Amino acid sequence: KLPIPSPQRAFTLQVPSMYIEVENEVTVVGGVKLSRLKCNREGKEWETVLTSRILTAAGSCDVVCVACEKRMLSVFSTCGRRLLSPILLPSPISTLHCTGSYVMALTAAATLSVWDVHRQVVVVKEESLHSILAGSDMTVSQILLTQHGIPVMNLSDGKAYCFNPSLSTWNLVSDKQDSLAQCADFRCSGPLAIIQGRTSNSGRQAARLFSVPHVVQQETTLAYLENQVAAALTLQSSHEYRHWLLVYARYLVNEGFEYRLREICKDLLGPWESTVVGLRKRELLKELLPVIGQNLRFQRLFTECQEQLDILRDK
Amino acid sequence: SAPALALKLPIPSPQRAFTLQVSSDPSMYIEVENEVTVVGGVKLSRLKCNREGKEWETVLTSRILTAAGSCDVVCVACEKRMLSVFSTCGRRLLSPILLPSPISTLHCTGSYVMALTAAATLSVWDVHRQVVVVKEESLHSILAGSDMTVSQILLTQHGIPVMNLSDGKAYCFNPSLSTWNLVSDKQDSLAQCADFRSGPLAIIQGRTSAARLFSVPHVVQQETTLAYLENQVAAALTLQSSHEYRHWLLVYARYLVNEGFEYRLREICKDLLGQWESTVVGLRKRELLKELLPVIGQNLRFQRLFTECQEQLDILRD
Amino acid sequence: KLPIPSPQRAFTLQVSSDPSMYIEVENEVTVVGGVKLSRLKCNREGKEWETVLTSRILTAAGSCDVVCVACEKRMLSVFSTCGRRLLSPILLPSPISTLHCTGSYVMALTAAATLSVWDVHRQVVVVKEESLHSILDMTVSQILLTQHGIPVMNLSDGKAYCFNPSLSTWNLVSDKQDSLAQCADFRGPLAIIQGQAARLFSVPHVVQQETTLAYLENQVAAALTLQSSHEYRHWLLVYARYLVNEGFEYRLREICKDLLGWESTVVGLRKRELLKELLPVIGQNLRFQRLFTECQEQL
Repeated sequence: KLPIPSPQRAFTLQVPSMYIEVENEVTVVGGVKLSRLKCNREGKEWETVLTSRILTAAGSCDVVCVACEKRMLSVFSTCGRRLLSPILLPSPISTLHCTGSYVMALTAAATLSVWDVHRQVVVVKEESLHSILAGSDMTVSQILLTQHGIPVMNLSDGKAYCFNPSLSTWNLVSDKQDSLAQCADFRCSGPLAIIQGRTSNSGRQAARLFSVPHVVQQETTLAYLENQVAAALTLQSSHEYRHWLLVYARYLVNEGFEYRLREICKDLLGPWESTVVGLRKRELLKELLPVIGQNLRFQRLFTECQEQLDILRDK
Repeated sequence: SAPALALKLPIPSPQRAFTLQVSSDPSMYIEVENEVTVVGGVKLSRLKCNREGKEWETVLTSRILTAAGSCDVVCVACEKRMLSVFSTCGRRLLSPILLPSPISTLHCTGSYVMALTAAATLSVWDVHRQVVVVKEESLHSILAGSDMTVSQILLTQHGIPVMNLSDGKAYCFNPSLSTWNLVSDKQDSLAQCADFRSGPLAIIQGRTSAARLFSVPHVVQQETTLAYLENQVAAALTLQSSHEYRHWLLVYARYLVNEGFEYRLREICKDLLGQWESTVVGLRKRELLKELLPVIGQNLRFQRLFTECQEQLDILRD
Repeated sequence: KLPIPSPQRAFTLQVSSDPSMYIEVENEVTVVGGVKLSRLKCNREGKEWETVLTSRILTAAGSCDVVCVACEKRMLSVFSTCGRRLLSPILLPSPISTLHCTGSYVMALTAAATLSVWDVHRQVVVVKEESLHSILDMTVSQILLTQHGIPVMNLSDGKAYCFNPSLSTWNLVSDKQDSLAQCADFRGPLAIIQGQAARLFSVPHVVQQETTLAYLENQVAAALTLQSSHEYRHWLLVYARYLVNEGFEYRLREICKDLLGWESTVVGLRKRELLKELLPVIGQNLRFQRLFTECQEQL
């Protein structure tokens, strides 16, 4: 189970200062007991009434949402207009979280839902967290909801899983006890930085291992860098994806891994969806080409892309 | 550890024959005769369909338990948890669909087929587009705490299921949000105290056939009126009922203007005059905003906002 | 329920079949930092790539497009044909049992007999965690995986069910014991899954006509369910010729209306190129001259 917020006479909750006040069953109208939802944001205050008691609340710069007694979920605009019909959840609410126009409800049954209330679509449809934690005695130490409506569970053992909605999977994006980052020898703001944590302030070049042949450290470094690219992808973190894609590409250039390099260049050139995490794949290519060019070994690859880019410019 | 007892939806009994009036406007009768012959060891059941004196028929390889039909489709549910869907003139449209549990009831509206199973799951398919609309949603959430019944069941012309419960509550399933949504509630209705100036929502509510409050200050009646009208607008959107959405949005905007709800009507106008869909519920939003600006202009406090909206709108000569 | 592969020190598996594509796994070979590494190696034609993983590989699978591995702690990783990790490791809800890959389609069947299919090229799920308790009381047999990512399960009772991703359903596309094929009288993956009729002495001709109708309509719908495009063309036009020859006018007109115009394509073919191909079979019957005429609508 999960702790269910107990009924109260009234309460206040904070969240860019803005807060929520709730007063339950303050008045009666046509036989219907009313509960009040007040939102104090900057200078302006809005309010509204609901026909059942408010158990918990959450809000963002765009959205206020409220979990009420009869397993009901209501969502209101930045200025207090009801956005959606009340949502019946299959289990009593445990916690609510909002990020932008994304609303996340975690129920007492340990299931997790995420809606995009601006677009009026589900993002994460009732994902059990048993399916993650399994027979292991772990604990979801934290839970974050990104600006894309992507949930991330930081577990007690150092592993972080985030749900990919298009793949409909939980995906490992950090494992502090099996990280390859200290081994990784190659030439902060976003989500991936925050989840992994060692992104506090540590961009130090790593040392060559005295313990293993060079090829082992090369493969550890490859694997680490491809993990970072992949992870920024599943997290849909556009800026982090660009950063790691460029670092990885530089490493491929400097170590001479031609097949992986040509492969990503082909994928970024197309002949296919022209975008990844909302970036133009060919603009990403065009950003990599100078790095490719600084190594004479790839002069033809650099040239091929460049020429195939110019032909693309001439519609 | 299983419950000693768990209610289920009932499964139609095997019958040798039955007929069923499945059509109204184009009146349509369906006849079923089960296990009437054998070919190659395979026992066959017959399905017959009568529409306006024209008659088609076909055979199935298992007993037909129940059936439904519209102007567009006829579908049958059979033992071994199979569902088959046939065109208006009798052609099988899709492979037999394996249901997760035995059928209980079938409904059709246009090309939408809805199956409610013994396990109390609900499915809706658009057989014209051949896409699932509602994927095996448990009815447990809606039924827990009820009196074990559902008074009425609608499948709207956009394939949305609506459950009207005896306690006055109606829940519809929204396919995009993927939620059960409360779109009506006669007991907790704010409608009787709301003071302001054929569709699905109209049917679900008892409303197709207000006083000043003495006990509370005027602001409370305004807030109940606002909550009610927002509920109506949201309910119409959830039902994807376009005429009713436009109607309630227009009443709601008139109210916001009358009582001077500045920030709410600002928000609504910004949304209607725009990552932005030009459409809601199959309507051109800017057209609706144009249908507002009369009402908004009718008030002095919103002169600036009417001017700005007719401005950026008239900038559509470009 | 289903069996889990047991840990090994090393193993090899031929995966693809276009060239000899071999895969070699060496579990926990070296330690970088405190991290034990397992090696993944892939040989295809003359080319060898490799990479490391941080947990032990339990089984592998692959195709001309991808190699994927299932590891301990219920993890699933996917790599390009150059050894590049394509996706973050995927947490399976239950330990793996088997893996299949067809092109860029990856299918996991876990020990809890739940089945999943991902399109790793487009990065979308095809089949999201489908239990086989429902589709299975008989036991299972061969599991196929088509080139559009459709799962197909042949069961021990002769029935095959394939999972349509759009309808999100299990659909019956073959049933040997109840097959209407032996008695039907008319003159890709569906062939593979399924495997002149005498006239019947024991039933009236109308029963064999309806059985033949239902069989052909089943074949059309099964090809359309399997997304097998050439089999759909074939069976549509065999069925259409049965309709023409036997005089079933309303089914025929209906097919023409649909193919005329509304979605403009079917199973990746132009719905009007099909009307073009079956206008002449309509034309060889005098009774349907008007229909062959009424379809002369061009533009």
